[PDB]
Amino acid sequence: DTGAAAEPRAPVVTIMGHVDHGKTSLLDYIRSTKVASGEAGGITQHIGAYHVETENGMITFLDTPGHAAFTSMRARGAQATDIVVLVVAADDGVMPQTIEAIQHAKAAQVPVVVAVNKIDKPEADPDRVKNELSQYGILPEEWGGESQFVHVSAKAGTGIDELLDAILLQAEVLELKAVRKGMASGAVIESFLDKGRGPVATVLVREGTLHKGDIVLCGFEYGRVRAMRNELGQEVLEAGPSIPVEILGLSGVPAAGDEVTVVRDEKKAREVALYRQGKFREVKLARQQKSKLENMFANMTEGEVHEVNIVLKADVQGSVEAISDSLLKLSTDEVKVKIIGSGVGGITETDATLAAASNAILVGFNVRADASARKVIEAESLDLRYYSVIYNLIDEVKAAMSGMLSPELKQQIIGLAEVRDVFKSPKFGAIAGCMVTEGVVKRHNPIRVLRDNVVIYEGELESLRRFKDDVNEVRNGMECGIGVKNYNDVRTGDVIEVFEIIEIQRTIA
Amino acid sequence: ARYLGPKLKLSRREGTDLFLKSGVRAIDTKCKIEQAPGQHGARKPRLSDYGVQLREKQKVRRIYGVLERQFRNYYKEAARLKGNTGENLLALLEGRLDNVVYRMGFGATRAEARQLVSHKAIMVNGRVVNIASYQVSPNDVVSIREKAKKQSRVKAALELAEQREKPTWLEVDAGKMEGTFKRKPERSDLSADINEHLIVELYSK
Amino acid sequence: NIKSAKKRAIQSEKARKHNASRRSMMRTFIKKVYAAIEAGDKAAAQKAFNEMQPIVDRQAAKGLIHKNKAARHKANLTAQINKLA
RNA sequence: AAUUGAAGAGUUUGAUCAUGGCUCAGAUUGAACGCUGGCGGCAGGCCUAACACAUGCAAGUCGAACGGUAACAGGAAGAAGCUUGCUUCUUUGCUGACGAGUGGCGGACGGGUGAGUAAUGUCUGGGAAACUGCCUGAUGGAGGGGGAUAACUACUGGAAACGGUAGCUAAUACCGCAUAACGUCGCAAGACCAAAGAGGGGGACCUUCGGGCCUCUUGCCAUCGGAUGUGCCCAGAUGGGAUUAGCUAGUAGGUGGGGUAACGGCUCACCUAGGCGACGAUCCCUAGCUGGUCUGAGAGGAUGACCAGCCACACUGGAACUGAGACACGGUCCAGACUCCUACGGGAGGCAGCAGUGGGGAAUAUUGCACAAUGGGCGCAAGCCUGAUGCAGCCAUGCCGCGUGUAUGAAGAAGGCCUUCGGGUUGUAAAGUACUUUCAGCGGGGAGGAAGGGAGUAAAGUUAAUACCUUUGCUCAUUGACGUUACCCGCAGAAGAAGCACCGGCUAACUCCGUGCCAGCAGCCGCGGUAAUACGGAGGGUGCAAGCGUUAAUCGGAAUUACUGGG
Repeated sequence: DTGAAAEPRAPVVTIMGHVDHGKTSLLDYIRSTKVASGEAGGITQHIGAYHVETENGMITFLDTPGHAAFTSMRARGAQATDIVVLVVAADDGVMPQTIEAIQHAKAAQVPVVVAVNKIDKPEADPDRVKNELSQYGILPEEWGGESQFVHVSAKAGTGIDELLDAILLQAEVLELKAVRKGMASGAVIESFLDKGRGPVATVLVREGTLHKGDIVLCGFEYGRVRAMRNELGQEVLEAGPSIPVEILGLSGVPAAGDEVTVVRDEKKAREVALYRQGKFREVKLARQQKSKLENMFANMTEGEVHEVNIVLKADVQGSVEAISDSLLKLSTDEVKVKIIGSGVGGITETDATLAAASNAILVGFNVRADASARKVIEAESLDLRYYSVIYNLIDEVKAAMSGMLSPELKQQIIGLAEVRDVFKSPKFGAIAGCMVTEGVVKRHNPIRVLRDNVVIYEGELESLRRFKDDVNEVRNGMECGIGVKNYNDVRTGDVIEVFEIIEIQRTIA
Repeated sequence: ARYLGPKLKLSRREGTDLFLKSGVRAIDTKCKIEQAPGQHGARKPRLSDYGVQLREKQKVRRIYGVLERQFRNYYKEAARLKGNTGENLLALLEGRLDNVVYRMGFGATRAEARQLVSHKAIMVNGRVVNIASYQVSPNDVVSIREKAKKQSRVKAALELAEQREKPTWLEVDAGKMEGTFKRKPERSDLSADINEHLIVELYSK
Repeated sequence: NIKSAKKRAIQSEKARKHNASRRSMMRTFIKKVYAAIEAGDKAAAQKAFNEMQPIVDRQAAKGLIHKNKAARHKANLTAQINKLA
């Protein structure tokens, strides 16, 4: 605490959890705002922070999905906050997805309080949940070391009064003393791009009083703050020690899930940023060196090469880094899928230019095209998708890879034929009279001319003649003639095997 | 700005001293005078027509203590003047304040003279002047200031001030620490030391 | 639009409707003068000339029909009638 | 005081002399990149998408033109609870005022941009048939009346924007009449056209005791003039192309009617049949121009951001109104593209103003401060407004100043490097000693940009009026945005502050080691296939400096399109 006049901060609280465990609903019930979990994708596909309207005190809440792509994002929502609350259903048991979200709470060493969240439902059992989490090192209630359990209903929507008291009680039992009159610091929740207001970021400030004129350094981002904007109330001039506030007017997009610190002077925070650009060039040269020594090759070792390229822009910068990792996860060896040029925010002229240069699918999350992208798209209409849900995206990249995949495998006989009585012809050299002994003979298929397990001669069925005329097909028990260009090699009693080849089209999984 | 290196390395390269030491010793002893300016430098006296032009340019600049851009500014200024361009060049080079301080002997070396003009000790016509490249004009009284006059810095200079050159293009006192610039330096004061008819040619190569 | 010149917007319209009404009466009278000139009744032409002179200078002093135009009208419409008379 | 101005080298051959291209040394830039960077002064800083834009701000102003209380600040009367003489609360335009509104003037200026535009434009020099706000000098009037209407009230439709129905009410708004030459139209006689009041103070007469009326200031109106401003016309000059050679129906001319502020095919009707064209018409491509800047010995060439003059444009396309002046950058209408809001019915927008953002591109900046100063808009002044302007922020971009110590110091220290291993060099450099402390760092002091304006006094002028007001003096209060100003004084202690290219020839500056025709260098001719002065590295050396180098760009050199000045 820099100003030494410290007083308890209002509490920063995070929530993790999944698949409508009241999971959106609980926050909306606590804010009393009646969003009513009505938003796209069932439950949310990205992080958010909300400072809330409550009594006796005030509290801030953070929420992210815990789903399979969001591993760093749910870690970044965990690692900053004062208190973590972990939602669990009352229906029956605890999911394998939930104990992983417990692990992100334990690995970040935060004290935890929990709630049974659907107890008014008729087939609910809170005691079952209590016993099943008494099989794990989650600090269970009473039988274990007591992370306190609360029994309330968020899926149906019935208070929750007790949970609000419990969250306050843990924050009162904790020591939250914080500078209210000194200097400002904090972390960036989620960052995005506005096309009238510039690159922006929602930043939670840990240390109080971010002022109107302050110089800020967040990672490789710098600036003097022009204005501060919030969803609880639009116009912010001097901030608290526990609240998210949008900042606007910066050089690029500041990274989500890391530290903003106010600084002495603007000139020095150019020099630090240019040192951090040098550090990003050290991380650039690290990622350049790694790919060559991992498998010798620049890209693919074996000759059966297939790849897919994608060009990706998410609206939120925390999202772009997390879901791009999940699109490189799903790949097989045979068809390799790779990102080229990950963007943040709206599609632009140069983004469409990269997928025009080297073939790739151009996708954007809630992101859509703008006029200078449209200019490239109307010229060359590349694969252009602005999207709905990430699961369908993970399905359509897999579908693209599956279409990319090499297609055929099956080799099976159509017919077997025996040769007798050679003739000579200027069309093909020799003409082997044949009698088809088994199966069907068709005009163009591969053939194997064999005697006693050696292939005497090799080819594709060239001429199918019956009696005196070339014909499309012939079936067993029938006189035939055949000759192939540069065939002069007839031995009577040799056998032709004509064979069908059948495609299968493999599908990546 | 200033050179900031071994003084004698210039003196061996240029081929005589620039008076960057006291004169007690070291024009014949500590110096290796013209013997070799660098490690292989024993083994050559041959030179080109560009090199004899550049060497006298460098000699004059290393005497007066000025950089190529500033020295070019003096050459351009000498060019617009009526009367001889080489003569007005050498007049502009001689016309410096730190040079008049060196002529008065208030600074023993040209570098100590520039230190003395820098450190706020000098007054011209009762104005103080920190700028080294001030120019001293006809009927300019010049002096070291009354407040902290004649310190150990100036006092050490005044002994070798008593008997070196002491010529007439300044009036010299050095009792109360002053001087008066009446006549300009003229051609016969400083020619033949420098190939001036050559130096004025060189910028049209 | 954005600034308080919504006042100047209503000011020009009202004056326009005022001036247009006087200009309308001015022209209908000048054509009913030129009717008599086309008719060739020199007395009814001069009577109509004696009708227009006050009104043409009166609009000229108001200024909407304008001074040197008004004088050129009285000159021009003179030159036909004092051929006819 | 004003003519002091012009260089060549390398390279075709076995060698030479010619011809002749190519290449370099120069200067310069609204620059970028690379590497490196201490402080200060001054100048300059989107040349890409005339691509699109969030949020804030960019011209309003007069109560001394007018109804008015919507303000809200006092006062008074009165009605009232008392503090008992005052507080309190309803009235009241009484009074300092002043929103919405009415009327007048300003909004047509400044600012930004270079799309279109090859001349209709621009520049220079001339001209005739013209108007010209405000602003000044001159000569005279400023008489007498009338009708509306918004605001505002009472109803009423709307999500919102934005309205509807009916009465009432004023004016320097609006409309009649009188009055009218020196003015307009006419040959003349004649006909006809204007008005507005407002404000300050005051003896006398008197007043429906409101002011009549006097006197001062100012505004209103007509006319002859001024200077200014703008329109108009003509000549010459002002990009490129002949693989653009034929081009013109309102075209070219006349007459008459009509039209503009005014000349005028300006536009009609009618008549005639011409006009332009090798001195480059027409068409196409391409472009804002000049005073100038840059280069150049000059002659010339390139270039037209900065700065100023002029022109043109203001989401795309077109038209008109208002007004002195616009066919109007932040006015209007309509049409179009496109963008947004919404209760979904219906509504809203034009940052090439200043900031600022997306996009573009190699690449060009702070969502700052103030009307303190200058210059504007309105006003009588106060005053208010002023993103013009004055300033600051950011950037080694350019120009320029200065520092990063000075003197002594041989045992010519060690180390490094070379070394015929004799020594040489790096190098008086370091080290050491003796000194100085600029500019920074820190603590103290302090110009000018401020002249004015305001208020109070006096004189003088004025007047029926010691009035009353202005002018002209005096005196007293004051008036600094930048601003921790420029600038000065005091202290500690060499402390905080040097890098970059290049070294075969050109071209100033040389060896050793490694690699071995590989890896690489190259602006040019060229270097390297184990002893590389040309690669990599080191040592040494040279140039230049808070910059250095490369690249791109233009002129130069190039008498290499040759007038000066060629074959």
